[PDB]
Amino acid sequence: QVRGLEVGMRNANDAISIAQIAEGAMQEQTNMLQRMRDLTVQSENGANSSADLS
Amino acid sequence: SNKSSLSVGSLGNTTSAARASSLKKIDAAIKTIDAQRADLGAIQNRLAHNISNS
Repeated sequence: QVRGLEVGMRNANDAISIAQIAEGAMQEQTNMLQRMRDLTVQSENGANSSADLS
Repeated sequence: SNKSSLSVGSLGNTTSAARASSLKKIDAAIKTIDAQRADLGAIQNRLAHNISNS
């Protein structure tokens, strides 16, 4: 039991590592989506022309 | 981007039609430089996000 609990805590820390990497990756994706939202709101401007839209 | 690819290397001003033609080609050159600068700016923004994620 003692030895198994030691190895199990090692596995639990491995799981925390995986979750932490993935969760940190999703933050930059959120950031870029916010930027695209601003660009889309800026497209709704009756003074833009086709070059500005491009 | 140089005076040969921008078509501004042989402009005249001695006749009415020559002035009209020169005006159109200068405006077109300004447009193409704007497009190139737009793409380089997009690349720089992308590289900033990528370095942050790394």
